[PDB]
Amino acid sequence: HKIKGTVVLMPKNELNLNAFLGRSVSLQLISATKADAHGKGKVGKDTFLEGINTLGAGESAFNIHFEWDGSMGIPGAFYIKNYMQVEFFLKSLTLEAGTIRFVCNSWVYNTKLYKSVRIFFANHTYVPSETPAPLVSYREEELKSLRGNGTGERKEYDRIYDYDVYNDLGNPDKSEKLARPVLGGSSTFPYPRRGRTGRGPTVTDPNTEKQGEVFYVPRDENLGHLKSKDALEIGTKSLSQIVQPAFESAFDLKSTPIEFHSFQDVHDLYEGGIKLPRDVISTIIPLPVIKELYRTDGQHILKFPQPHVVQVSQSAWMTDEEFAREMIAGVNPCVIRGLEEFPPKSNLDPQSSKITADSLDLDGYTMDEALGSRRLFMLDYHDIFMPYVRQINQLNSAKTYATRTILFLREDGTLKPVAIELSLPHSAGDSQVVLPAKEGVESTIWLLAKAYVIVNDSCYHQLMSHWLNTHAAMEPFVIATHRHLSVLHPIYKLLTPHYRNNMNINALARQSLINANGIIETTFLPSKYSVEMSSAVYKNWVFTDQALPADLIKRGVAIKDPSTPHGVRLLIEDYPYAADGLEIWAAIKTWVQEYVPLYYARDDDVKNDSELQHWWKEAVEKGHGDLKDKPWWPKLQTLEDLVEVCLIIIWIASALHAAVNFGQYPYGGLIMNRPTASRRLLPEKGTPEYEEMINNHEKAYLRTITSKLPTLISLSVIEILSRHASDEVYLGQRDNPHWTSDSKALQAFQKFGNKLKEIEEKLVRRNNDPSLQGNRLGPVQLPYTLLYPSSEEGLTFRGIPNSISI
Ligand SMILES: [Fe+2]
Repeated sequence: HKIKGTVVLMPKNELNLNAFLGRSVSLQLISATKADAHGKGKVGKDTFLEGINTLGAGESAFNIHFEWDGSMGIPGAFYIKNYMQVEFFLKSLTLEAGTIRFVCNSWVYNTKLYKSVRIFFANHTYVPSETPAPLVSYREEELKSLRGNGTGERKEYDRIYDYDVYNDLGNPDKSEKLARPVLGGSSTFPYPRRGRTGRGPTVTDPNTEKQGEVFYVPRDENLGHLKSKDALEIGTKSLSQIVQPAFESAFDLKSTPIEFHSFQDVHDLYEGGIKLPRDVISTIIPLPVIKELYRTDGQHILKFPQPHVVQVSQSAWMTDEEFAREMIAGVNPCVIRGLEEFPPKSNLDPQSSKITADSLDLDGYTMDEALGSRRLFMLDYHDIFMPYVRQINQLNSAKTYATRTILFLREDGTLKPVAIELSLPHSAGDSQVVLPAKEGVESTIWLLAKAYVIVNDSCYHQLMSHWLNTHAAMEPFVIATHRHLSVLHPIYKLLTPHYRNNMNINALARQSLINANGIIETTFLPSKYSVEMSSAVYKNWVFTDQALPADLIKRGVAIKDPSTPHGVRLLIEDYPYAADGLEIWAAIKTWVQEYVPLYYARDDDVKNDSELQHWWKEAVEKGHGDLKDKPWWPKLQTLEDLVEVCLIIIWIASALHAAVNFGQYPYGGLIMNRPTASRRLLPEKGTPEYEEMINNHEKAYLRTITSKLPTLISLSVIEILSRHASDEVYLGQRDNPHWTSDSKALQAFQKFGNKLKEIEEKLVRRNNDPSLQGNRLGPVQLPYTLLYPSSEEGLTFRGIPNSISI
């Protein structure tokens, strides 16, 4: 006669319980088996919360009893109306006697604020052809509400997913100097689309979106947290708007020296800390996320945490071994390419390299031997940076070269830098090779030469490998998924855990990170040209090239070989990011390969899923629309396509992102190791800075790289980005153990979990293998743990999250 239920919810403040009783909250069950005259599932009576059930977290459970006779058949969904003033976070409904589970995880605002009453489905999984008849209209009804109208300013409670270009970064109403090009919607500046906010145009420019205090994301994209400290995405906003101006004020008032004077001054940051004015300390202390980034004395002194790279040797970062090793085991281990001819060539139109083969020490190999056995590699930033060097060098306190670095794979399997080329624009409106050296002024020039390269690499890492390739590239898929795949859909259930916190971090990023005068523009080399440079690189972005084996082959760091376990042979055998990544990759591929056939028996089934098709069509034609005409997009007409798309998406969102994200502070916490900017070119002979370079190599280095003030800001932001929130959900985990009722998916997913821990043991053995020390640890003695699946919270240099979450 009466079905027992239990509602779990969290009050807003966790992210009096009695106030939830009475006629505060009403649920109505919806039948999956018995329909009305129009074929829509029958709806029960308004049923209110009866009492508190006497779990974890800030969660509360409430009892409820539904009238449900045999005429009403089986419940498969429900309506909920919040009559209270304040929104709550709904976790679940559980119906007793099998038991019926509804995983909701959704904010529920006052009923008046919704156009349609909120609906939640049971945890059963269906492709469109398999939805219970009485749930067909409800399902498609919930999708259309999710897509919205494409108009209006989006409000806090809206759950409306739609696309727009990156036209909200510039702030021309404040200043024409803060105008930025629209990125997206043209061939000049192609770019992935982001989540629409509809704030409308600025006064001076109808193409640019006006500023807002809050950058909207659909409501359930903005996760709250039990612990305020875990809202790491918030830290970027407070950094830019509150902390940064406090730092700058500390420098105006002579309270700390404007520049670092020795390397020790930099080591002091994590040691004794830095002395700052009173009001500067009292500013950062109350900030819930920022306060976790430093230690304090209460009144004057702030200290950063000791970066992993310096934890054993404080100077090992300076070695050529470490410089080279970080290209395959560092923060940015995915840019190095095979070089299959000498000298290296450009794809521009003037630009060929001036490095000579004869000048290189290849450990006794000839150049022909090196090329023959594929032992020559390159970090090539020449073509990427040349088109921008003139403009960049026109900025103030910014000077860079377009750099190439030649690498030789030694017999022992380590990388050896053998040349750096530093090029300036050869258009007469205005180009040297540096060889390695251990001693003399030669060694100092080489060291500065290395610094310029890593300035090149830092920018490319932050903006391309990291920002563009993960955050930016992923958002359109998120949007398309909510727009077109029902919460019921198997592929929605597969992919959406890998979108956790993505649109959220990205919105706060557009607001404070990659905006005009934001963190990146005021700390990194290209300044106002930063974001647009990622647009130039997006022109060459290929979705299928993001698949790891494709990536490795494309870069000539691996060849295709069927005889090998993963079907590719590494040309650099102990390439830690690549060797470890292939395990994770393989681990993800098996899971997708097992999950997909559970729901699609043949190619037709993929072709015939109207949701999947509209999804992939919109993701490509709208979401990555500036590239919609490229021939490499998968057609999504077969089983094999579906598997590939899903696998690639899961790869980018979890492992790819983790490998390029969580080494930011561990390697870059020492600014000399990873400078984010260079301020002057090489000193010419007969100049005062030349003598300084002769007489004080440390000062010469510090005067070249990121200034002390922007270092403080840049050190703070990568520290935020490098931390694991205590409520992260890692690869091989789901936030709820009943994410689907399908026992085959559950079991398959559990096998995925087991394989990941097996792999972790394998990586532990790799790190502990003494013969692999050279690449896995190097002179910094820093075990390559960035692709360990598991981690605890904090700055761990390990752990693979499901999604791009920070
Ligand atoms: Fe990130």
